[PDB]
Amino acid sequence: AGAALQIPFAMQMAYRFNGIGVTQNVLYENQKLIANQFNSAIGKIQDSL
Amino acid sequence: KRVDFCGKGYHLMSFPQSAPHGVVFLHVTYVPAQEKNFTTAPAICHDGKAHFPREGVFVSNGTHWFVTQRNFYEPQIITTDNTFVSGNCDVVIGIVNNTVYDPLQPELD
Ligand SMILES: *[C@@H]1O[C@H](CO)[C@@H](O[C@@H]2O[C@H](CO)[C@@H](O)[C@H](O)[C@H]2NC(C)=O)[C@H](O)[C@H]1NC(C)=O
Ligand SMILES: *[C@@H]1O[C@H](CO)[C@@H](O[C@@H]2O[C@H](CO)[C@@H](O)[C@H](O)[C@H]2NC(C)=O)[C@H](O)[C@H]1NC(C)=O
Ligand SMILES: *[C@@H]1O[C@H](CO)[C@@H](O[C@@H]2O[C@H](CO)[C@@H](O)[C@H](O)[C@H]2NC(C)=O)[C@H](O)[C@H]1NC(C)=O
Ligand SMILES: *[C@@H]1O[C@H](CO)[C@@H](O[C@@H]2O[C@H](CO)[C@@H](O)[C@H](O)[C@H]2NC(C)=O)[C@H](O)[C@H]1NC(C)=O
Ligand SMILES: *[C@@H]1O[C@H](CO)[C@@H](O[C@@H]2O[C@H](CO)[C@@H](O)[C@H](O)[C@H]2NC(C)=O)[C@H](O)[C@H]1NC(C)=O
Repeated sequence: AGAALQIPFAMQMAYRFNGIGVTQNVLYENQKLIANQFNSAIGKIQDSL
Repeated sequence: KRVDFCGKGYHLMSFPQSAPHGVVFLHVTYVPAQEKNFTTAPAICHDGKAHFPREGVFVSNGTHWFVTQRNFYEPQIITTDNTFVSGNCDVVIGIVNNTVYDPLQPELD
């Protein structure tokens, strides 16, 4: 919607969780679990393909 | 609310006009500009507790910390009503020390 604006990834995940009703407090205290789950899911989908 | 359905950017209005065999829309859009650089932080540690912003983001101009909304720069002093506490800060990554003012204590004096 205009010019690109820099933003850290964690503060973008916080916004994206806040958008769907889950408060941003959940993300900043469960970051490693989310990262591990995402990596495992991407590995599984790569292997499935 | 869907992005880029009608107009490039945030949507405000629309006006229909006729044509010989069709319709013409004059969308009205809002676009930000004249950006700046700033240093952020995800949470504030004070008195052993962690304060998070309600709807906004923490910023700092180098020597002081404010809270501002996402789409427009309007600094405000951090208080205990626009920030909410959640647990103790020992696991969050990116914590920075600071002080949070409250109105009740100076008010009572
Ligand atoms: C929520 O679910 C996740 C994943 O199902 C749980 O994390 C697992 O915890 C077990 C036990 O400590 C570990 O062996 C696994 O390696 C963990 N998985 C991952 C991806 O880290 C988590 O404990 C669950 N939380 C609650 C409160 O039930
Ligand atoms: C915020 O700071 C960054 C880095 O100091 C700026 O990025 C540079 O912008 C200049 C503009 O002429 C480019 O020539 C450089 O190549 C940029 N750096 C890099 C690493 O690509 C950025 O422009 C600043 N923000 C604003 C709004 O000016
Ligand atoms: C960051 O912003 C603060 C808040 O305005 C600045 O502190 C004030 O700066 C003005 C001058 O611009 C002084 O007249 C005031 O006395 C300062 N203090 C207060 C409480 O208003 C600060 O100088 C800014 N720092 C930088 C590096 O820009
Ligand atoms: C942002 O990135 C910088 C550099 O990648 C991090 O700074 C490093 O922090 C570690 C410990 O967290 C230190 O051991 C390094 O010496 C630091 N390096 C530099 C160049 O400062 C910083 O911690 C990162 N911040 C967040 C919130 O992740
Ligand atoms: C924020 O403040 C805390 C406590 O005031 C600091 O934690 C102590 O820092 C000193 C010096 O760096 C250490 O000797 C202590 O062991 C630390 N822990 C305690 C319980 O006192 C902390 O370093 C400050 N800065 C940040 C980024 O958290």
